[PDB]
Amino acid sequence: MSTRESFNPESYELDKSFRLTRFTELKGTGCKVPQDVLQKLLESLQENHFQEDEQFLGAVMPRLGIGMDTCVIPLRHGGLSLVQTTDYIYPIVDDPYMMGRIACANVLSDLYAMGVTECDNMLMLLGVSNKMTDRERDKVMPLIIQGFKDAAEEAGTSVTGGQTVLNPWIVLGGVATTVCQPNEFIMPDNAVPGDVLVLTKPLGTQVAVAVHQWLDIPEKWNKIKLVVTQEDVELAYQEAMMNMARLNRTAAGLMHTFNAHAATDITGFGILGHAQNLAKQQRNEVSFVIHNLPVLAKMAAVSKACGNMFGLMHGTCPETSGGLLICLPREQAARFCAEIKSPKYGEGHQAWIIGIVEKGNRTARIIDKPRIIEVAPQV
Amino acid sequence: MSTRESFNPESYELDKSFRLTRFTELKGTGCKVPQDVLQKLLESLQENHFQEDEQFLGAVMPRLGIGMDTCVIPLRHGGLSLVQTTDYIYPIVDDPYMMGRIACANVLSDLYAMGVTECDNMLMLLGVSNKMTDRERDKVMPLIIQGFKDAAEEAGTSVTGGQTVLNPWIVLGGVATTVCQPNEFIMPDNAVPGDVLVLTKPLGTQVAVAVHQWLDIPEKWNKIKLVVTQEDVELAYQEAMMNMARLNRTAAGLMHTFNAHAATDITGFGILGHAQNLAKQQRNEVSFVIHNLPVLAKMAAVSKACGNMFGLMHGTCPETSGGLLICLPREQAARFCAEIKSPKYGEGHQAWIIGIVEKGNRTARIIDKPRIIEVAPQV
Amino acid sequence: KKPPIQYVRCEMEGCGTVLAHPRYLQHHIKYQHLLKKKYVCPHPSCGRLFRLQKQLLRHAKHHTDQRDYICEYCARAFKSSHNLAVHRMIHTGEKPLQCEICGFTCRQKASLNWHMKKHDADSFYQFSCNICGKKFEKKDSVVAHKAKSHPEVL
Amino acid sequence: NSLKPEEGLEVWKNWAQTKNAELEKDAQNRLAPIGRRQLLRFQEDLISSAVAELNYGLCLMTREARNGEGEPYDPDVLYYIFLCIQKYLFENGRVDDIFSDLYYVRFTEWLHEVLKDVQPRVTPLGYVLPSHVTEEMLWECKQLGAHSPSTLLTTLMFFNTKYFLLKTVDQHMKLAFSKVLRQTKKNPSNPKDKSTSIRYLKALGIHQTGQKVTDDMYAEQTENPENPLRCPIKLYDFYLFKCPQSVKGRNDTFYLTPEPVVAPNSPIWYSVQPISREQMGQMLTRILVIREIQEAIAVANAS
Amino acid sequence: NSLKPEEGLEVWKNWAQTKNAELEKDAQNRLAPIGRRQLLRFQEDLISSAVAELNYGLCLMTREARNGEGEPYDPDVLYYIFLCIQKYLFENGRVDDIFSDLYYVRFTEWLHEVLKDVQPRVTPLGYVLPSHVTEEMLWECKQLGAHSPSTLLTTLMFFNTKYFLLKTVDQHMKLAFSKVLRQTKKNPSNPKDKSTSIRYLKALGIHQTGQKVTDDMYAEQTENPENPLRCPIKLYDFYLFKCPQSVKGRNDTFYLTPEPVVAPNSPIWYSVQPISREQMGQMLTRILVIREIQEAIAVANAS
DNA sequence: GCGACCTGCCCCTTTAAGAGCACCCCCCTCC
DNA sequence: GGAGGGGGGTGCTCTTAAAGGGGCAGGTCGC
Ligand SMILES: [Zn+2]
Ligand SMILES: [Zn+2]
Ligand SMILES: [Zn+2]
Ligand SMILES: [Zn+2]
Ligand SMILES: [Zn+2]
Repeated sequence: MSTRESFNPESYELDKSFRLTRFTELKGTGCKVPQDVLQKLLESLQENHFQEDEQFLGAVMPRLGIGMDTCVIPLRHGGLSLVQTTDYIYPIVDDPYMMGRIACANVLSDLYAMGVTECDNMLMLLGVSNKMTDRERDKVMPLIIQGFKDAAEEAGTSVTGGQTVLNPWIVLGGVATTVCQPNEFIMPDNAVPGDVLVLTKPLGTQVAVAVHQWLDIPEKWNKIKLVVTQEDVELAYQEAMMNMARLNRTAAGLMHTFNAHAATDITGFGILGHAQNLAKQQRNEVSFVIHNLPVLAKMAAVSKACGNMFGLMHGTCPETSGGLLICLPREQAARFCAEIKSPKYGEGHQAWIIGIVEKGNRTARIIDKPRIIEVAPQV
Repeated sequence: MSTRESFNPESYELDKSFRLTRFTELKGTGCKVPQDVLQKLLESLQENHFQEDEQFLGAVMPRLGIGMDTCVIPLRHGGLSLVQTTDYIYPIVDDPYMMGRIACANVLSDLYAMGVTECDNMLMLLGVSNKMTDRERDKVMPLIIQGFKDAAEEAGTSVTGGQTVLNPWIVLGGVATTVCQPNEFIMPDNAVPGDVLVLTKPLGTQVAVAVHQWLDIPEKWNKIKLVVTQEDVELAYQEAMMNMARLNRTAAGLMHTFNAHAATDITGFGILGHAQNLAKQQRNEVSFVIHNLPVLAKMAAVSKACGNMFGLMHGTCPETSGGLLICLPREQAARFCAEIKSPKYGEGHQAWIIGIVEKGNRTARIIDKPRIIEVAPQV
Repeated sequence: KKPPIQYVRCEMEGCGTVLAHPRYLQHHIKYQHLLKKKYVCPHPSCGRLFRLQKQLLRHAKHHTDQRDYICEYCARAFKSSHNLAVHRMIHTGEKPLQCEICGFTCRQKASLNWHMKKHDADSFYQFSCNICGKKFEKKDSVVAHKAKSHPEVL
Repeated sequence: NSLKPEEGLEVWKNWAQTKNAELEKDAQNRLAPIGRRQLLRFQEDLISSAVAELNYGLCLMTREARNGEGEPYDPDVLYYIFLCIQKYLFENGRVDDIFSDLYYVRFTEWLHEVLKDVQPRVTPLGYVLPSHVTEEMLWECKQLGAHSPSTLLTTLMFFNTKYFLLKTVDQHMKLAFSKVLRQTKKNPSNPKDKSTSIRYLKALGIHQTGQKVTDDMYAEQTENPENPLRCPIKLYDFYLFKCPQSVKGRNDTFYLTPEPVVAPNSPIWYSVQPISREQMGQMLTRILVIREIQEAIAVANAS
Repeated sequence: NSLKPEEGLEVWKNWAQTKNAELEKDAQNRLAPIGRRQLLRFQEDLISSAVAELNYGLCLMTREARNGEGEPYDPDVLYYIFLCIQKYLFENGRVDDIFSDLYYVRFTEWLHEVLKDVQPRVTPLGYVLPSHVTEEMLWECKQLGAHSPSTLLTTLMFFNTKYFLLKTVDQHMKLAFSKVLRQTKKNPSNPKDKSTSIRYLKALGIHQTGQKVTDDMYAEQTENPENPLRCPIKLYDFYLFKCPQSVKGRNDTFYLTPEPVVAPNSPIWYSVQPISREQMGQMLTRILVIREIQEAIAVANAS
């Protein structure tokens, strides 16, 4: 099933009317309808008054790590820190095998944000849809496990453990944990004026996914035909699938090499959503500006047709296993992308300089008229 | 809040017909609608063939830990081990604070099943029901978060981080993690003939919780109005809510003190289901046999009257935040229960010896006519 | 032909019993609260008064010595099927019952009652026979003691 | 000290370098037991080594440990090197006991295979070659004492083989708790003497019957006030005080299997199950390489 | 002399016992800055102490050391003790640099406070007392060399003060990349012309109307081929090979702030942002107590 | 002074017997 | 034809008390 380039529901003794995405209610705004309320809840569960303790009368680094993702917790033994992340997404891709890889990669995007390049253990959560027929389960769930474990193996870890629950929508998840020394991870708070931002993956996969789900039903496809041809949905869908399944492991290794002040993952809240969070945790008085957005090919046009559901040009487009958003000095950034594009071992990918960093009030924002780069699909 | 006797929705200015359990689709089989299906799925999640590695030419300790729970992962530096778990509980109690406390205790139990009395870190999962009034969401999630954090506080830890997602049902969970030395946890593969099994919490929480949702339906209530009145149903509900919120930290401490061999957490599946899973780990050729079944007041009768919906007697009734199932030598067990009944350190709690460890081929069972040690309703 | 399973209750004062089918209610009421009669055992000296026809048939076996139950292993005889069933446990070497404090396993509740003397528990018990204050825990055991001991006959 | 951890660390470093060179020249894939996907390469430092990697590494040293000149180590100095490694591990935050912990059982078996055929060497002009291991050396490595159930059991074995003159495994296996009797034997001349000693009948084969001499036929252990932590009677009483009441008063076996899980305040450390002949032999054969015991048994048999 | 890490650990242990006694005495509520809810207790052993605990303890020690029995140490000795602690941490697996790592910024400030008011320890025969800290002591530790960017910066500052004779921070600030020049001066050995040297403006005096001074009025830094890792020049070339390209050629600054994130193969270590004045002062004060430099400046005043 | 023998009393287990429910079997039935 | 009621007898699980064998502990006689 790994070598196969696509999915054939009939070949697995299943009716072709079987869509993995049928088990979730895809909404244009993404997995979570509200962001501020959801962000308020996440802050509430990340907020502990006793955690400050007047900075222990010393220089104490945050126990919430980034403050918004990938908490770092000191240990009692050998001055070690426990870095761990978690993120659960629902099926967004028809292919069952590739879906597990996406779930694994998403769970590690937050871990590669802090700079950790290796992981020790990796659990998972596998929710089985009660609406799923029993015979379908025996030939759909195993592929998810296969892909999840293959992605973990490629990440340099073993999926040891897990959990199974019954839930009306397929819930894919996991927690990645690393026990690393202080000299192996990057705390993202050293952003300084005069630094540029780098994005490792093209933005706007949710648009391609939604457009591909709409492809079958004509109650919504008819209008989109005028702006974009149907064939362009398939190629963009393939590119989004492939990109979401490639790990940021190479990117994490290069952050150490090229003096990365800060980094984060564009996952679930949008490039603007996670730029504000990143800029809210810079100890200096610095703000971020996004002068560019590398949208996936011919998805920007479809974004405008329905500006409310997607809202890509404005930046608040949810993403699933997006790239890292680093803050490098201009001199190094020119070399960061050059190295990542053409690695020695192979399997390279492009990266863009989306914007610049200037003195501000610890908040990010997109210029009124950002430029959109149509990243040519690989083929 | 813990101090308040109960939860009155009008105190928070919500609708009187608001029951937190309304969101979940409760069933007699509960979250484990099929058990064999989810047993196989959990096994698949924890399946790893390369771990044998020619046995490392020796008695290499197993990485999966209990094989099915609390996987232990050796680390590169320090000679330490990573001991972490995860569990997800849907709401079953009308008190959101107590429900969050129960969720945290359930997540933590699997650490205590291996004699880990201290947890370094804990994450969280906070599902948000779609079919939940946005006004209600603001008055409930703070209570659930407060309960989770209070339960973590009572466990000598602090929840820092997590993830917030939207699901049709409220989903609560966590990831308890610990980095501890080999002299801090217990590997449950040391059972020997002549041992006795000790249970720290009474069974039947599922039945009492489910019945409370029938206290409103006149159709379902009339079925069991003869067996059990309403007042004792309320007593059983209160106690199953209070018992499900305790912590097994004292159990783990006295487990280390009194030469315990193996232990496991009765969460889901059933007391027999967990014992059978436990028996498959033992190096020795042993077989458990359960001769008693502690149960709350007036719960076996309801299990009889409700047909195969629950199945207490056969030990297939799934449980939430169930107590440990320890394996001690006789004299320690005799001393074990007396001390846990009157621990000078804290508050009293009972424990029952429910079986013996006969010699067999790694399987458990229940005698044809087991006894029911009715657990007085805290009187 | 098994009737669908419901539950009913006799409303007689002091009768809190519940029957697993509507059919059994009339049998219960007749045989407990209505069918009031006295019978004297045919044996000259037994002198025990029984109120049911059925009880006499069993009591006939008590005075006679027509054993019919033969153990499979030791070929011993017994006066009742359940007696033999209990006896079979010895050869099979099974000890199902188990005290929940000290894990002392036995083969009958007679032994388990003796063990409970150790783990002092008569204080928790509330029931007691009005004749000699036997201090029981449940109610059916009270009738058992009134039958075996403190008999009410002639 | 008379025990030098630096020697153990150096020996381990040399062996690890050799083994890593062998693995890298072989260039055949192999994965370490640790969770992270890493190629198996023995840490040149002992401390970072995993529990499973130590067991495999230490086992090989018994067949592949060389010295600076290249001559393979003799059994006595090899046991001494392993004691040095244990001291090193205890000094650097580790807690595993490479001789008693269950995960290290294979290492003990290989060590016993090494030490099985050890006999005194008279090659030096001196008619006796003093072994490098010593009583105070083990006491320093925490192998003897009330530290843990296994070490305590070994300590009792050490004091029996020294005083009672029990050398063969069969002799210990004949030893039972009932036979070992403790008496006050307080001497009224010495006020508040509070004397104590454990006495055991000897299995001396002679035609004559009866008690010819009380002292000749019964060995005793003498209280040692110099270090109460070394007194055989203090370790013996502490042994019984940490044993189930059931075994006491029995006449079958004296050494009890350690419980896998114990705590500093656990009332009972041992299980009623006696130790098997394999473990008994492994413990004894190691306790028959010390120099104190060797010369003590030398004295007894000659006279 | 050399370093004695055990003595530093002894100082830490004494201070830890005293501070834990005080903590128990006050009977307040204070929580350790770790994941577990454990009351703050300063580990009697350094290695198992978190970064926050280590920072806080090191700060209080400079006031509460009382290392001498009833006697506190002079500012010179404290530097020796903390160098010993750093060596102990290096030797025991830790990766903490208590001097330059950004997490310990609070500590270094306190040492600067204690040391800035240097009071020479004079004797009737004159203040010829050489401090207990020496160049070999810093180089035995990781402070001076080319291991981390901060160590490289302090090594360059050390060499500047030891050969160019820069005795105050203001003198240092005046130095810039363009001012220093690499000269491949002809060596006395004709066949070998390889060695170079770096010179800086010094004793420039007054340039009024082209006032004539000796064409050689600078202080050189010749090669030291005894150890390639100590050479003044190789470290200068290494430094300029790690600084950002744009920095070179300017006259604004010489000492560059190191990037917080660095890797062994990182092509550029520093950032254009020049070092702060307070950082100049702290590094200078820490580098000025070393006995060797005192002699270097001592000869200058004499001559 | 120490033991063997007889006998008394308590301990714990096994056999004997009652209580009541669930069940089957037969018969009858008026709709 | 018929499912439901009436009448009768019966096995099974639970419970308790009575009988009984084993063993600890006295008093008496002998060595
Ligand atoms: Zn009635
Ligand atoms: Zn009769
Ligand atoms: Zn029989
Ligand atoms: Zn008991
Ligand atoms: Zn009575």
